This record gives sequence, structure tokens and C-alpha cells, in this order.
Amino acid sequence: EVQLVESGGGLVKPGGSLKLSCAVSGFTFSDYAMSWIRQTPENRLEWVASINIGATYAYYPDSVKGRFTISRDNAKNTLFLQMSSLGSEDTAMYYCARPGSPYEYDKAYYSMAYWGPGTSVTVSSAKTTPPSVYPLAPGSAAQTNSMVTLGCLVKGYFPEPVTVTWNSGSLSSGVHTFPAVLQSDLYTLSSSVTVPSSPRPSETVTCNVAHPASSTKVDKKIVPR
Amino acid sequence: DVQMTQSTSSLSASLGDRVTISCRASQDIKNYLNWYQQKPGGTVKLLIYYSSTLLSGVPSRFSGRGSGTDFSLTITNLEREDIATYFCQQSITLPPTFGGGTKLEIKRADAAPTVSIFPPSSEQLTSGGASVVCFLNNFYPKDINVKWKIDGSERQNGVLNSWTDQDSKDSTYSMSSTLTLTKDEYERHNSYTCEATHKTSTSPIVKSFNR
Ligand SMILES: C[C@]12CC[C@H](O)C[C@H]1CC[C@@H]1[C@@H]2C[C@@H](O)[C@]2(C)[C@@H](C3=CC(=O)OC3)CC[C@]12O
Repeated sequence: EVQLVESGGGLVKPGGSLKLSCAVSGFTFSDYAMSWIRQTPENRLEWVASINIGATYAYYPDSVKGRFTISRDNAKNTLFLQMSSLGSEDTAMYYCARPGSPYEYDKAYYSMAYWGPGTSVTVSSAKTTPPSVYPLAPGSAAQTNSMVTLGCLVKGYFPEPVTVTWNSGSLSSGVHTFPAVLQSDLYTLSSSVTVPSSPRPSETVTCNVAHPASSTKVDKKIVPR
Repeated sequence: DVQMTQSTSSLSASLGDRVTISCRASQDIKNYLNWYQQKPGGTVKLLIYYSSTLLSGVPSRFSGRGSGTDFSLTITNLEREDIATYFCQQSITLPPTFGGGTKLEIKRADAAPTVSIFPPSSEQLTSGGASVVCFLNNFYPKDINVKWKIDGSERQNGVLNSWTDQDSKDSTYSMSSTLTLTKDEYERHNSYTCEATHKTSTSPIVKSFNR
């Protein structure tokens, strides 16, 4: 039905510019006042920009006003957000949202009833860095028993995210991937997998770590010892 | 700006329980207060708008109420698909402001952590670094402490911990403690211990090893 998809997010340098997009579906785009809202790394929601129908007026909070610009292409069903002079405080997940009703006399007008998945903006001077992947295998006499836990250490990468699957997804159960911790401006997270001691070392378990930012894929087969 | 205040950031409850989330405005916003729901890696969803009007598709076991400066959101039969973060929001004064959010946990029976210790890899040793990792998985409640001892001696320098959000299948938590050292200091020592203190055991769960 109703669709909103943000686009254009990425890694930017402080003082840099970025343009975001929101393609819409399942409703008459030209009937709504469209808005942007961002969510902060501290999970804090903040208003960014609003535009009325006809692109005659636009609202910006003092946090973004004078730097960002909202516009609409009613023929393309697209909403834009030009960002400029960006700082670290602008690092956030940016969403486009649609009100519940085009009629001010309807109280749904004063609510955002549909959001997009969001597009991630990170304002950093830190550098895109590929992950090192280390195998975590038990050692060296504790072979007991019922279950065995393996793992992969993904270390020193930038930016986020990193994707971690086990056996090309063949292993979904018993998997625990953890939130990354920042350390010297480089991320580090860990992934554990628990399998019966029967399908390992017999049979194979391998961690697949994808880091799209650096276009890297690493497969780390967990071997005894 | 009107400040939106939710008095607790975390709330715990059982399946079939009546949950109540409170939201306070610094001003009179009349009835212009909406409620949103958001799961860990998910999109924001509108639940209630104005003070007490449900959005289409939202279960009737969700109800909002309040006027002026004090509002609340009640969930009548807590289900595990109700485990999310809830935000309150005012829509009448510019700029429109949100509350800090209230993350709602689910209650279950006590589970003991499965502790696993791993030594540095030959590949990481190849780089002049050495991290000892400890997994403390599938425990409840969330309250847990970890202690590293390098040759009987405690240590907090170089230790890093990370936590998973509550698991979807078993409602447990998992944690990872990683003691990162220099290859050289790693080898001027033999033994390395991972200790876990939890509400379950009275004696710690100890995972050690040595070279
Ligand atoms: C942008 C907007 C529409 C044009 C009119 O000139 C008034 C402006 C400012 C006020 C602004 C409307 C758009 C509407 O969508 C809003 C965003 C609407 C809100 C929805 C909401 O959640 O908070 C406010 C109420 C009114 C609103 O805040």
C-alpha cells in the first residue's frame, strides 16, 4: 500500500553537503504536507523539516534552519532534503514521514502516520576502514560437551554496519552477534555460534562478514586448535 | 520548545500484563499528543494520535488518555510483539517534540549464562595484537557482572563489554567481554580467567585457560 523509501545517506566530512530523497507510493503525494525527522545515535527523535502543498512555505527548527532545505517534486512523487555545513550532531537516521490526514479539521492531520525505513547519515572525518576477521575456536582441553560455541572477531573497521552470517545463513539458530564498540575510531564486534559438538569439527562452520562501506567480504572457516 | 518527559527509560512486565507508560509535557498541549512504537532495528509506527485515537491496524488492547500536561499509554494483554520502544510526541507547538522513549522488556524465568572463553588467534598474533574473548550467553535476568583475572590478578584495563537486546526466541540476554592486550604482554603471562557473577549461581561461573 503506502510506501516511503529514503535514499542518499552515507558518510560525509564535517562541513560537507548531502542530498536525501524519499520516493512515495500508495497515496496522492500532492495532497500532503511532507516532513523529515531524524533519529539520533542516542535514540532521540528530532524534527528536521516540513513543507506544505505547493512548496510555498517550509518549516525548520533552529537546529537545522539555514543549513537544510526541503523541496518536493509532485510529478516524480519525490521529497528532497539538501543538507549543508554538516556537523557530528547531524549524525542520525533520517526519515521521511506522511501525516495521517490532508485535512486540518481532521486530528490525524496533527500526526505522522507513515515513516520510511530511513537513510543513515554519519558526519565524520574518520576513514572508511575494512575489518580484520579472527576465528574464535575453543582451547585446548575443554571438549565437553553437549554443545560447542564458536565465534568470529570482527575488528578495526569503519564505518558501520558490518553484516555477519554463519554458513551463508544456513546457521540461523544459536547465533549471537553483538553491538560494535568504538575504539580508536575503529569498530569492533563479536559473533558467537552454538552447535552440537557432533557437527564440528566434523562438518564445517564458517563466518561470513560483509562490510559494504569498504566493499569487503570475509569468510572465516573455524578450524580446531 | 515544549519538553516531552517519560519518567522511566526501561519497563519490565509479563505476558498478559497491564502495562502503563507515562508522558509529561512542560506545557499545556491540550489533546495534541501522539504515541509511537519502534522495534530495535525497525521503522517508527504510529499507535495513537490526538490523545486517545487509535490508528488503523492497531490492536484495541492499546489505549491512550490524558489532557493538558499528563498523558499515558496502556497495554492490556502484553504480547511479545509488544516488546518495543514507545515514544510520546506533541504536534501543536513548533517545533514538534518527542519524548525520550520507554523501552519495554518482557519477564521470564531465570536462565544461567553459558560461559565460553577463547584465546587470541594465530592470525591476530601475526599483527602484534591479542584479544581474549568471553561469551556469556542466554541468561536471565539481565543483571550480570564479569571479572577478568590475568594470573590470579584482576584487570579492567583493556576489557570491553557488549550486550544484546532481549532475544526474540527465549527472551534471554547475551554478553561478550573482550580483554585486548599487546602480543608481548600476552606472552609474559600464562593463565587467563573469565568470571561471571549471576543471580543464579552463588559461586561464579569460571572459564579459564593457559598457554
Ligand atoms: C508545515 C505546516 C503546513 C503549512 C502550514 O503553513 C503550517 C505548517 C507549519 C505547521 C506544520 C504544517 C504541516 C503539518 O504537517 C504539521 C507538520 C502537523 C504536525 C504533525 C505533527 O506530528 O506535528 C505537527 C501540524 C502542523 C504542522 O506542524
